[PDB]
Amino acid sequence: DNIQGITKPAIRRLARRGGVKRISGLIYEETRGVLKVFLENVIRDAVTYTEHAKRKTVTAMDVVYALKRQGRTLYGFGG
Amino acid sequence: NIQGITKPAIRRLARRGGVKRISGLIYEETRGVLKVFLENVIRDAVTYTEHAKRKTVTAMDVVYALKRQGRTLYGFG
Amino acid sequence: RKESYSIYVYKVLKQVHPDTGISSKAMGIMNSFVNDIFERIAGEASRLAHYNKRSTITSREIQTAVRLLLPGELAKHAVSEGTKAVTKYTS
Amino acid sequence: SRKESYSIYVYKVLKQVHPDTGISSKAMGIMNSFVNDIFERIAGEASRLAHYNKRSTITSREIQTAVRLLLPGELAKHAVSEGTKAVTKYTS
Amino acid sequence: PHRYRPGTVALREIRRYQKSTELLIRKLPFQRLVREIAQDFKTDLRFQSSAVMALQEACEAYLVGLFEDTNLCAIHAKRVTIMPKDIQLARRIRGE
Amino acid sequence: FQRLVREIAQDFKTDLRFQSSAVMALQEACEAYLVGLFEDTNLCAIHAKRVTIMPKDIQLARRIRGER
Amino acid sequence: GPQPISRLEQCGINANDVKKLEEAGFHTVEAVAYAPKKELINIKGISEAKADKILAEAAKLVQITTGSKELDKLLQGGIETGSITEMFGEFRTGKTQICHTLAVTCQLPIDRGGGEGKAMYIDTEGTFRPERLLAVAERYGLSGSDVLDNVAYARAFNTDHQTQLLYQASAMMVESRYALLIVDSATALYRTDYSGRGELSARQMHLARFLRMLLRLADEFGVAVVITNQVVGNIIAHASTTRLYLRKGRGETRICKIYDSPCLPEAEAMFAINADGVGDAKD
DNA sequence: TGGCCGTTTTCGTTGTTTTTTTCTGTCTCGTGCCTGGTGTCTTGGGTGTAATCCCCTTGGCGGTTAAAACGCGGGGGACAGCGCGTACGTGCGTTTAAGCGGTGCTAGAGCTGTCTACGACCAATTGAGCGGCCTCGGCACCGGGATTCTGAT
Repeated sequence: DNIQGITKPAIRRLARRGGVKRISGLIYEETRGVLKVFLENVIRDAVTYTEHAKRKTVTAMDVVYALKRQGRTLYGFGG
Repeated sequence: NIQGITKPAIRRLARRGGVKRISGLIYEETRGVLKVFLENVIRDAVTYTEHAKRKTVTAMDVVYALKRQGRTLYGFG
Repeated sequence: RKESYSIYVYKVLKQVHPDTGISSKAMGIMNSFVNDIFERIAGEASRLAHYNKRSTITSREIQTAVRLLLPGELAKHAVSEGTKAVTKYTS
Repeated sequence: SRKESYSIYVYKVLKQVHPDTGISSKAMGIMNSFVNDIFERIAGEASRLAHYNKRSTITSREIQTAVRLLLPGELAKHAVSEGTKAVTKYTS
Repeated sequence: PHRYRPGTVALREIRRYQKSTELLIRKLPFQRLVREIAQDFKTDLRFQSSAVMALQEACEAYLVGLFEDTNLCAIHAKRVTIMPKDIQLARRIRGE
Repeated sequence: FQRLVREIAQDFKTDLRFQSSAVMALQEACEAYLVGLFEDTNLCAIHAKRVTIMPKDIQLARRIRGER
Repeated sequence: GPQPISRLEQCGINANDVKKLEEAGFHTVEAVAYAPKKELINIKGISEAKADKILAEAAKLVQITTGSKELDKLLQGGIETGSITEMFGEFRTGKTQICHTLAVTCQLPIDRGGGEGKAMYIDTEGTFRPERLLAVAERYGLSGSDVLDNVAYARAFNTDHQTQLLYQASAMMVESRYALLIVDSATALYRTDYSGRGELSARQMHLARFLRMLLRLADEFGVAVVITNQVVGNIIAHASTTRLYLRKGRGETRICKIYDSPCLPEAEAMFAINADGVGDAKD
């Protein structure tokens, strides 16, 4: 049940950075679902790369490749 | 020439898009949007044409432009 | 000359719908489709091999690429067919 | 354990454009990510170009066309200027 | 004399054009537009017939999809009429 | 967040380990994604002449993005 | 006996996954247990981890007279309980008629060549006739109403429904003693449902699971497994213990032939189909 | 004239910026090595160039008809205003677990060595696949009756 670790005030802070001034009570649970889906998709691909490499350790590069192939290129974690 | 993309044509496109009612200001807006789209694709297509040292834009030139813009088109290979 | 998948698409079509034909435009779309999926899978396999400092693309890279590119049931059935085909071929 | 990167070249360029400015390790990592990313985009497009035209060689022409396809507007023009100048100077 | 109420014929047209696949923009003006736009990139160009048809299929598919999203934006604002701001919201969220 | 990542990853393959920077990479990606989503969501709320974001705003933003 | 899938829930499988297994048609821990991982994974809303938890916790938890004397002699006294006996023959040879008769003869005393158990008729072809069961019951002096009371009936509409009724049959066959399970036009739904050619492996898999369930029920309940096959299969041969070839003699009298049996000779016996019964041939 | 209602001031508050001092760890430089890049020479094949041919793009004429343009009436939908009630923002006291710092161990990433299976390469063969030609049947166009559906009553 760790998705609940994505707290209401954390989601509020993320929304604030996104420019949001007011937030419906139902947003938080909604956000959690969305986040979980996103995470699942990334991690699935990442783990796939890890498994292809016959490793037991997910590397930063595994994640970077997953993100890249999902059209969400991330800078800063190569090498 | 952009005005040649007429109001009833844009209406037909909107109908296929499921639109029931249409503001009068849509048409000009649509034209601007169309122009931008066309420009981008054509700019790339011609680039391919020029690389091949041709003076004729081919269907493949267009297909490659569309593909590289994430708008893959089937049927013209 | 100028290659396409037309005859193979037609053979498959005859397998699944013996009395059904296909228009020229539709066949063009099927050819576009096959080339597209070929490129996606081959490209991912290429990257898989590169990431792992391997110079050979094997059926394992194809399979992993399929798992990455195809959703759910399509991925499972495709993996099943590829594996079956390789097993029938090997002997 | 030898790991290559673009760090020293990025740093040399940095000293060219901002002589009294430094850069954090994290920022340098983002720059390295950037160079590798653009490398991949350009090289890949060039590969596709050579393939489309039944050429077995990627030349500066493929690089240039790839640059024109991938880069926006003035950025593309400026990049093309730099590459062309570099190739002609190299040839001499 | 008979007259259909506002909306009835619109809906009829939606069903009609979602049922069919024919191109909805006239051939010759589209071609004229394409050649005009192309001229500002490269001189002396010619076009394969299928190249212009390719551009038209792509353009019309793009506009229809955009109108779908635009319609969703209009309905979101409790309207049934699409407006420029709907298009602009759709294009902003698409990353255009 | 780390616990979240490990739980989810473990439901794909058991006994996995993580490089530290892998989890940090995942967090940067997730937060950037959510912040952008909240930008679009906010635009949808404002479009509907509201100042309060609601689930339907999120759903519209994601539908237009092609996520749904 | 059975191990209803309810007990799997106390092992710590979540209840939603048990509902998904029942939707798939698995209603016992026995059902989940003797299957590989992939069966549970293909079910909607089931991951590989849940399938591994299910299999692990499941592994923690887990002669009937034909009433024709000539046929009984051909079979050495009647069907052996605990095994599948296939009778392949042309249409109208009496497969359905024999099934209706057996649905009652199974209820006959063992001293009369029965199994002293109730019958199960799963129909796929519409040929189920309670009146035929009543006629056979009054013929052998069995209560026709009790035959229908000793026959739980449901028409399988498709192959999936055909296999799913065995799960209901498996749970239902525990509550009452049965001796006969009838699947009429058992192969017809695999041709009508799976009518395409690319889907042949699918009907073969579904049929394989169906046959395994039939054999399982036979060994569990000591019941006779009777399936009727229209020949417009050799897979049943390894599964079926005795293959009987049926052909029509004119009037209502049928010719029976053994065309494969590892134990019974290829041989023939003559019998008839009478309003009351499937009954000895009277030329 | 006296009493109200509106606005601007201010003082108290208060978050946040600014500006200075201590520290600290991470960045900027050195140096040793080693392996990847540069000079030189070779072959060979891919690309550049020139001629040819033909197809397919461009341009023009004419008609004709369906679609576009335009006018107009009206209705319904956009939009502004208003009321309300409730859900959300703000603040405060409590509690909860995130964070940080140390320590410990073992799984597993990563590197090296060896060798054998496996894929590149190459020559001869040939049969699968492609271009071209022909034909017939699926589909399209036409037309006319049936059914549906819409709007006024």
